[PDB]
Order: sequence, then C-alpha cells, then structure tokens
Amino acid sequence: TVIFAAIGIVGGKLVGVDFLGVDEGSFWSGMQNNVQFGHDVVNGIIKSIVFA
Amino acid sequence: LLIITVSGLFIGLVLGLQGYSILVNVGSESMLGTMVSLTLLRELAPVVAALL
Amino acid sequence: MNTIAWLGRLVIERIRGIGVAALMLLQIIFSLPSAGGFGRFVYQMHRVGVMSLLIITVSGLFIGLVLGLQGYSILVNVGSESMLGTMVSLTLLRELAPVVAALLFAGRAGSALTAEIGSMKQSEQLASMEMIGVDPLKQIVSPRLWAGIVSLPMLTVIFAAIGIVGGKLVGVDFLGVDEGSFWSGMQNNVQFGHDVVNGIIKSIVFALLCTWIAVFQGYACDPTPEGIATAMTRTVVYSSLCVLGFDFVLTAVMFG
Amino acid sequence: SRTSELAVGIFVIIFGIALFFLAMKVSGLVGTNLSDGYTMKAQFDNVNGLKPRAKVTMSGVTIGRVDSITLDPVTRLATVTFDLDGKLTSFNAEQLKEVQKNALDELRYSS
Amino acid sequence: SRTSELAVGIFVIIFGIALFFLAMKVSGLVGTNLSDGYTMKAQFDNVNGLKPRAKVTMSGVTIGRVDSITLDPVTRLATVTFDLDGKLTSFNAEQLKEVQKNALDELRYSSDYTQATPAQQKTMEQQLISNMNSITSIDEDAYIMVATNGLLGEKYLKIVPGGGLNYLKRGDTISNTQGTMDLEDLISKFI
Amino acid sequence: KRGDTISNTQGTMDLEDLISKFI
Amino acid sequence: SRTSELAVGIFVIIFGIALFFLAMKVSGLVGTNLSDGYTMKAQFDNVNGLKPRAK
Amino acid sequence: KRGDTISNTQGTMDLEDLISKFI
Ligand SMILES: CCCCCC/C=C/CCCCCCCCCC(=O)O[C@H](COC(=O)CCCCCCCCCCCCCCC)COP(=O)(O)OC[C@@H](O)CO
Ligand SMILES: CCCCCC/C=C/CCCCCCCCCC(=O)O[C@H](COC(=O)CCCCCCCCCCCCCCC)COP(=O)(O)OC[C@@H](O)CO
Ligand SMILES: CCCCCC/C=C/CCCCCCCCCC(=O)O[C@H](COC(=O)CCCCCCCCCCCCCCC)COP(=O)(O)OC[C@@H](O)CO
Ligand SMILES: CCCCCC/C=C\CCCCCCCCCC(=O)O[C@H](COC(=O)CCCCCCCCCCCCCCC)COP(=O)(O)OC[C@@H](O)CO
Ligand SMILES: CCCCCC/C=C\CCCCCCCCCC(=O)O[C@H](COC(=O)CCCCCCCCCCCCCCC)COP(=O)(O)OC[C@@H](O)CO
Ligand SMILES: CCCCCC/C=C\CCCCCCCCCC(=O)O[C@H](COC(=O)CCCCCCCCCCCCCCC)COP(=O)(O)OC[C@@H](O)CO
Ligand SMILES: CCCCCC/C=C\CCCCCCCCCC(=O)O[C@H](COC(=O)CCCCCCCCCCCCCCC)COP(=O)(O)OC[C@@H](O)CO
Repeated sequence: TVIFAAIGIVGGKLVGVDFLGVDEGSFWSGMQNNVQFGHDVVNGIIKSIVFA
Repeated sequence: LLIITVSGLFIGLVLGLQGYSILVNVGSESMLGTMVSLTLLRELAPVVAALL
Repeated sequence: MNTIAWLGRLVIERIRGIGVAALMLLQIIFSLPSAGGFGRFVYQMHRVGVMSLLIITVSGLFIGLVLGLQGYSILVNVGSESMLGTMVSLTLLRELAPVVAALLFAGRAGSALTAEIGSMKQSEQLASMEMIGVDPLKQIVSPRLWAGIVSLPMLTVIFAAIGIVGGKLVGVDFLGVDEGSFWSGMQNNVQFGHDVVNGIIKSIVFALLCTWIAVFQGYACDPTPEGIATAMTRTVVYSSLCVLGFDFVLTAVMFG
Repeated sequence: SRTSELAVGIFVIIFGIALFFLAMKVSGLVGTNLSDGYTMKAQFDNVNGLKPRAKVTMSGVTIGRVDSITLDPVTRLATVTFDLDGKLTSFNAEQLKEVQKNALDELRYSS
Repeated sequence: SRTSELAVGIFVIIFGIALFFLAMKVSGLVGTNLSDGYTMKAQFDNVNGLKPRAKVTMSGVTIGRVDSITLDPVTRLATVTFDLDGKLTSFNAEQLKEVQKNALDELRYSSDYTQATPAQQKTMEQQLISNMNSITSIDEDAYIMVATNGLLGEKYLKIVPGGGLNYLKRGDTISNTQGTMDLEDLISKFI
Repeated sequence: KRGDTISNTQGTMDLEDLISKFI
Repeated sequence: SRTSELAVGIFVIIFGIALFFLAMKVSGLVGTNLSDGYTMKAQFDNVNGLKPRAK
Repeated sequence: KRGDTISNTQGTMDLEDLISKFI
C-alpha cells in the first residue's frame, strides 16, 4: 500500500500539473503543509497491518 | 507487484481528473495536491489495495 | 536470452487468448434463441444475482457510513454542512457504486462462474453434451452470460441506495445535520439523466467485461484440479484491471 | 424451481424499490412537469453561466424552465427561450374580470 | 489456426486504442472539436490566471478556445493565440449580402459622397469583393478582456462587441484589449 | 400576450461587473 | 520463430524501463531543471506566506 | 545584469493590518 499510494500521487500529479496545467510548485508546497507524517502516513500503515 | 502498480496509477488518474473539476469552481486549484494525497493516504490506498 | 524468449512467448499466447475470446463472444450474441432458454436464464439469475445480494447490501452500507463520517469533517470547516447529502450521493452515483460493486462481483459471482464451467469441463460433461448433439455454448455458456449482464446493473442500484441511506444515518441521525436540508440539497444538484443514468451506463460496460472474462476462463480452462484454480484467480485479476482501466475512460467522457 | 422463480421475483421487487428511491427522492425528476405551459423569449447581453433547464422565478416561486440559448450573430445579443406555466401565471374567470374593469378604470379615470 | 486467432487478438487491441483516442477528443483533452476554426491573436499586459484550452465567449455563449500564451521579452506583453469558430462567429451569403448592401451605403454615406472624386460607388464595388472572402462577425472596434466566471471560478476571454462599420478578416489581431484586474492593487489604493 | 418578448433585460454580474459599479 | 519471441520480450523490457525513467522524472526525484537559469536576489520587509519553489 | 539585486520592492500586506486600516 505504500507503493500503491506513491504511484497514485505520481499519477495524480501527471494529470493535474502536466495536462490540466496547475502550478508545480504549489502542488508540492500545499502537500508539504497540510500532510503530516505521523497523523496521515503512519495512520495509513496501521490500517494496512490490521487488514493484512 | 504488477496488479498493485497498474491499479494505483489508474486510481490516481481518476482522482486528479475529478478533483480538478470540484476545486476549480471555488478558486482552490492549488489544493489539488492536498486532496489527492489525503484521499489516498487515509482512505483509498489501505482499502483498495486490500481488495486486490 | 533464455527468459527474454520466455517473456515474449508469454505475451503472444495472451494476445492469442483475446482472439479466441472475441470469436467466442460473437458466436453467443449473434445466434437465434431456442426452446426452453428463458427458464435456464431465470435459474441463473438465482445463482449469479440473488446469491450476491448479501455481500452487496452489507458492503454498500459500510461504505456509506464512511462517506458520511469523512464528508462531515471536511464540510463543517467551510460552513457547508448542508451540502453533505450532495457530496454523499454524487460520490456514490458517479464513482464508487459502479466501481466497488464491480470489484465484489468479480470476486464472488465472477470466480464462481469460472469454477462451475471449469468443473463441467474436467468431469467431461461438456464433451458428453457435444457428442450427443447439443452445443454447450448455447446450453451452458449462454444462460450464464446473460444472467451476469442483467444482474450487475441491478446490484449497483441497490448498492447506491443503501449507501445514501447509510450516509443519512450517520450524518442526520448521529452528527445532527438538518433532515430537510439533507434531501433538498440532494434534489437540487443531482440530476436523473446526468448522474443516475450515467452510473447505470458504467455498470453495463463493467458487467459485460466481468462476465465475458469469467465465462471464457472456465471454457478455455485446463481440465486439471490446479488448472481450474489457476483460472479462478485469472478472472479476479483481469476483471479488476479492466474495471479500473475503463473507469478512467468513462469519466473523462461523461464528467470531463 | 418454484423457489428459484420465487426468489428471483423478490430480486426484482427490491430493484424496483431502489430505482424508485433514486428517481423520486434523490433526483429532480418528479418536480419537472409543467401544466399547459406556453413559451416566451428574451434577449440578453451576458448569459454567462446560464445553463439549460435552469429556473425562472417571479417572487421566489418557480414558474418555468429555460429551453435554449443561442447567439444570433447578426445582432450578437444572446437569445433565451423559456417556457412558463398555465396555473401560476395565467389568469382565470374571476381574475380576468378583476383586471378587465380596472384596465378600463385605469384608462378611463379622470386623467 | 493459431495465426487466424492471433490476428483477431491484435485487431481487438488496435480497436481499443482507437476508442481511447476518440474518447480523449470528445472529452476535450486532446484536439479541437468545434467547426472550421480559424485563428486570431491578441496582445495583453497581464494574463494572470489564464491557462491554455480556456474559453472564449461573445455574449456568454462559447465561441472558441485558447491555444498558447508566450511572453516576447522585447516588448514584455503577452501574446494569446486563440482559435475561434466558423459556424457561428461568421455569417453566410444571406447575412453577408445583408451587410454587403449595408456597408456600401453606410461608408459611402451623405457625408462621404462629397469627400472623394466622382466614382459614384465604383470604389464600393472594389470593397465588397474583399469582404466576402474570410470575414468575421467581430467589428473593427470590439475589445477583448479577461473575465473571471462568477466570483471565484476560472478565467476566460470575453469579446465585447460594439459599434463598428469595418470588420475583421480571418487571422488579424484584435487591437483593443485589457488584461486581468489585479485585485491586490485595487485594495492597495482603497485604504 | 402568450408568446411575446420581454423587452427590458440585464445580464449577469460577474466580478469585473461588480467592481466597475462601485467605482 | 524464436526470433519473434525474442523481439516481443525485448519490447516489454524496453517499455517497462522507459516507464520507470518517466516516473522518476514526473516528481522532484532527480532532475527538476530550468533552461539555463541565472539567479537574482531581493530584500523585503514582510514575506508572510512565501515558500520556496514558488513562482 | 545577471546576479544583481532589485532595489525597488514592496512586501506583502496581511489581512490583520487591512482591518487595522479600515478601522
Ligand atoms: C482528538 C484526538 C486526535 C488524535 C490525536 C492522535 C495524533 C496522531 C498520532 C498518532 C496516531 C494515533 C491515532 C490512534 C491509533 C489507532 C491505534 C489502533 O487502532 O490500534 C490497533 C487496533 O486495531 C484493532 O484491533 C481494530 C480495533 C479498533 C479498536 C481499538 C480502539 C483504540 C483505543 C485506543 C487508541 C487510543 C487513541 C489515541 C488517539 C487520541 C492496533 O494496530 P497495530 O499496532 O497495527 O496492531 C496490529 C494488530 O494486528 C493487532 O495485533
Ligand atoms: C460538455 C458536454 C456535457 C455532457 C452533455 C451530456 C448530458 C447528459 C445526458 C446524457 C449522458 C451522455 C454522456 C455520454 C454517454 C456515454 C456513452 C458511452 O459511453 O457509450 C458506451 C461505450 O462504452 C465503451 O465502449 C467504452 C468506450 C468509451 C469510448 C466511447 C466514446 C464515446 C463517444 C460518443 C459519446 C458522445 C458523448 C455525448 C456527450 C457530449 C456504450 O454504453 P452502452 O449503451 O451501455 O453499450 C453497452 C456496451 O456493452 C456496448 O455494447
Ligand atoms: C469484440 C468486443 C471488443 C470489446 C473490447 C474493446 C476493448 C479491447 C481492450 C481490452 C479487452 C480485454 C478483454 C479480454 C477478454 C478475454 C480475457 C482473456 O482471457 O485474455 C487474457 C488477456 O489478458 C487480458 O485480458 C488483458 C487483461 C488486462 C487488461 C488491462 C488493460 C485495460 C485498460 C483499458 C483501457 C481502455 C481502452 C478501451 C477504451 C475504449 C489472456 O488469457 P489467458 O488465460 O492468459 O490465455 C491462456 C493461456 O495463457 C494459458 O495460460
Ligand atoms: C516515486 C514513485 C515510486 C514508484 C516506485 C516504482 C513502482 C514499481 C515500478 C515497476 C514495477 C514493475 C512490476 C514488475 C513485475 C515483476 C513480476 C515478476 O518478476 O515475476 C516474474 C513473472 O512475471 C510475469 O508473469 C510476466 C508478467 C506479465 C508480463 C507483463 C505483460 C504486459 C505488458 C505488455 C503489454 C504492454 C503494455 C501496453 C502499453 C501500451 C517471475 O517469473 P515466474 O516464472 O512466475 O517465477 C519464477 C520463479 O519460480 C523463480 O524465478
Ligand atoms: C440495442 C439492441 C439491444 C441491446 C443488445 C445488443 C447486443 C447485441 C444483440 C443482442 C440480441 C440479439 C438476439 C439474439 C440473442 C442471442 C442469445 C440467445 O439467443 O440465447 C438464448 C437464451 O434466451 C435468451 O434470449 C436469454 C433470454 C433473455 C435475456 C434478457 C432478458 C431481458 C430482461 C431484462 C431486460 C432489461 C429491461 C428493463 C428496463 C428497466 C438461447 O439460449 P439457449 O436456449 O439456452 O440455447 C440452448 C440450445 O440451443 C441447445 O441447448
Ligand atoms: C430505500 C433503500 C432501498 C434498499 C432496498 C433494501 C435492500 C435489500 C434488503 C435486504 C436484502 C437481504 C439479503 C437477503 C439474502 C438472500 C439470500 C438467499 O436467499 O439465498 C439463500 C441462501 O442464503 C444463505 O446462504 C443464508 C445466507 C447467510 C445467512 C446470513 C447469516 C448472517 C446473519 C446472522 C448474524 C446477525 C448479524 C450480526 C448483527 C449484530 C438460498 O438458499 P440456497 O440453498 O443457497 O439455494 C437454494 C436453491 O437451490 C433453491 O432454493
Ligand atoms: C495509449 C492508450 C493506453 C490504453 C489502450 C490499450 C487498450 C487495449 C489493452 C490491451 C492490453 C494488452 C494485452 C497484452 C498484454 C497482456 C496483459 C497482461 O499480461 O495482464 C497483466 C498485466 O497487464 C497490465 O500490465 C495492465 C496492461 C496495460 C498496461 C497499461 C499500463 C501503462 C499505461 C500507461 C498509462 C498512460 C498514461 C501514463 C503515461 C506516463 C499480467 O498480470 P499477471 O502478472 O500475469 O497476474 C497473475 C495472474 O494473472 C495469474 O494468476
């Protein structure tokens, strides 16, 4: 699921930035501001251990 | 590894295409990377990768 | 280049497998109907449709519960908790109810169709029916194909209906939004032809792909007890890649 | 076989209930039926954002829909055709008299 | 019959690629589905928020799309290339003769009769054969502007028609623009 | 009558229309 | 017809690697270049809200 | 020239001071 989430963000950046034309620097800076590691990334790994 | 990689790319393509249509009408296309990454990391990547 | 030759031989037999499955489908849908064929179709609506009714009903309720719980947390910070019924119903009707109901149909009713046809091939009921003088593509395969094309669009409408009922139950009855604003915001922004009928057109395309794969893999099986089990996991993998692949193409046309 | 035909008949009852709920509780379908509605048209200079099947109101009460929006490139003003209603916007027997006597009175007053 | 079935399996894949590029054209993500779209261009001083594949409207009805935006650093004005539409931004012989007999009498009016040599609408014959080939409905002094689609939506280009006796040929440059309204510097003055 | 033309209109007011009013 | 099996096996590995090089390009991971960019600087008194990799 | 310093700036204006001004 970590490989699933990594290509999902790469695939969403490819249609958003590279085809629909949003700013690339605002794509990553808004993501680095609101996404936390302990509350959003680690809480997704705790889900997939229960499911596994 | 091959079903997970291709299915994660196809789901991120739909999220960036649908999420642009919502956010462009309220003047918040800069929050596209926030809603794409937070939809995967807390909802879709634990659940859809466990159904495959 | 020993494995490079093995890799190239693998993808050639898969290309040739699509050619056999295409000619098998054109032989089923372009033929005249026959005697006693409606009663065999109503029997297979029980095995494909009614047997899948319990996984579809409970999974639709659980998904609508998560949508009403997550969608309240987003909307309450921008002062738009009255748009909860709009975003719950529009997430199901155009994205989640065609796709998630097709991933549970490929697992339950798709993998059970390729085990039933595949064990008829192993125990030589398909070769015994052919030497009598009855085509098994018409007697066995053709009622099972039509019962899956009808039952999956009938099951995503039940999926979307309990998802909205489940999302109303957590939103209105537990988190406390206004009931009259839940339904009035939904009746204003949700159209029937653009949002409800476009979700049925998706699930007819998915029901054709999920059933044509499941029927082909049991007919062109390997009549050997772990050649059947290899075929059952091919209908779950090939149907899931085709559902998620055709979903991007259909939203770019309908809602793009 | 008498059970399997009985159980398939219940699978069509629950499908018909859910199509009823989706059409007439979730969508706007039952609320689009106009009573002997006529058709008018107006001509604007900016109709940006106006969609077909949009709403026409008089005092906050919906009295019609919007049918078609075209350019007319000889005058370049957009032309909207909209269809109204019979009951909420056209008069009746008592009301027509109530405006017929006053339209003569507003005419043939002292002025 | 391994070759007869393999040729069918290749034909299904090519049919699945051709259906993909037909779906991208209909969706609007690649190509241009309008109607014999010719090309105009214009030069602004601020095009902030304008993206390619945006919208061009005349009185609210969509008549075109945007193609590309470049800077040209010697003049430092952006140059927006947009392709419009043949079906509804022009006119045909019934309306074209309706402005053939109009523009002959209106340009050679009672004032311009005693303003040139005695041609007696001989020069009005020369002007009308230059009229019919490649003319638009955009008059000579309409101005294009960058509007903002509601209160918070995206930006499009609006052509505001007005006045005008001459008309623009297919391919010219609209010569009256105004760019996007900087809502920063509006409030900077208002304090 | 039924079928005529309402002859007094005004179009939409977007953000650039609202500003030019106030000034 | 080993040469046909040898060719389709090559195109699958060629397309498989070229997808991987295109994946790391569409992301800060390696590259992220600009057409011979020089560098300027400026002095402000309030930059509240400005973040690196702005425009 | 390449590498210089733009010596005419103006910084941002927060919405707190906006209100401050508009009293
Ligand atoms: C307002 C507060 C805001 C939140 C602040 C938190 C800030 C973020 C930082 C860190 C994230 C904390 C969020 C809570 C974490 C959930 C813990 C949890 O959910 O615990 C899981 C229980 O799961 C199961 O049984 C399914 C059973 C689920 C019921 C368990 C009930 C949990 C009660 C204790 C958790 C305390 C929550 C603390 C958060 C306030 C265990 O997960 P694992 O370790 O993988 O065990 C592996 C399993 O196979 C067990 O063998
Ligand atoms: C700006 C415009 C706004 C939209 C206005 C529309 C208003 C809403 C009203 C009605 C909704 C129209 C939306 C388009 C409908 C999509 C049609 C479609 O997607 O067609 C589907 C093709 O699907 C496949 O092949 C997968 C192949 C997909 C590629 C097909 C390409 C479609 C091109 C023609 C569609 C015209 C689109 C008209 C919409 C503008 C066929 O669907 P079915 O009938 O079930 O056939 C059953 C299958 O098993 C075939 O045997
Ligand atoms: C005549 C009607 C035509 C309608 C279809 C039009 C679109 C055609 C494109 C794709 C159709 C695929 C459906 C194939 C149906 C038969 C499935 C099948 O069974 O074929 C398999 C091929 O894989 C596969 O489908 C590939 C499975 C994964 C697919 C992933 C790609 C999907 C992405 C789709 C993108 C949208 C394109 C279309 C939009 C218009 C191979 O079979 P095997 O068992 O391995 O062979 C047996 C031997 O190997 C023994 O070991
Ligand atoms: C920053 C972002 C982070 C993202 C990180 C990057 C994400 C990961 C990147 C790439 C991952 C690629 C996945 C590689 C898959 C490896 C699978 C594998 O390696 O499995 C092999 C077989 O795969 C097989 O079937 C062959 C499998 C099928 C072959 C595929 C054929 C389809 C492709 C051809 C069609 C082209 C596609 C169409 C495009 C237009 C193993 O062979 P086996 O004989 O079964 O076992 C042998 C054992 O007994 C001993 O060895
Ligand atoms: C746009 C045009 C129509 C859309 C379809 C497009 C697809 C191409 C055309 C398809 C129709 C062509 C007609 C020929 C159909 C060929 C299939 C067929 O003919 O199958 C028949 C089955 O009956 C059967 O129709 C199965 C019996 C009926 C199945 C369908 C039942 C319809 C009920 C639901 C309809 C939904 C409507 C509800 C709307 C709210 C015959 O099978 P058997 O009798 O078991 O054979 C056995 C003997 O031969 C030897 O033992
Ligand atoms: C407006 C909103 C619209 C919404 C509309 C309403 C939505 C639909 C509502 C309800 C749908 C309910 C689903 C009913 C399922 C019917 C299944 C069925 O009816 O199938 C039966 C078996 O089900 C079986 O396994 C028995 C199946 C398992 C039994 C279930 C056991 C789990 C429950 C017990 C635990 C309690 C739950 C815990 C709660 C705390 C058939 O028996 P078979 O022997 O296999 O076949 C016999 C044939 O040969 C001839 O007859
Ligand atoms: C340009 C238009 C593209 C879409 C049009 C194509 C439509 C026709 C589709 C044809 C499918 C090809 C048929 C031959 C290849 C066989 C497919 C296959 O081989 O199937 C799978 C791989 O498919 C897979 O890569 C998924 C196969 C499709 C690959 C797609 C992924 C790359 C596409 C790039 C995305 C485009 C945008 C991004 C560009 C950067 C293999 O999975 P397995 O490891 O075996 O799992 C094991 C089980 O099956 C056994 O128990």
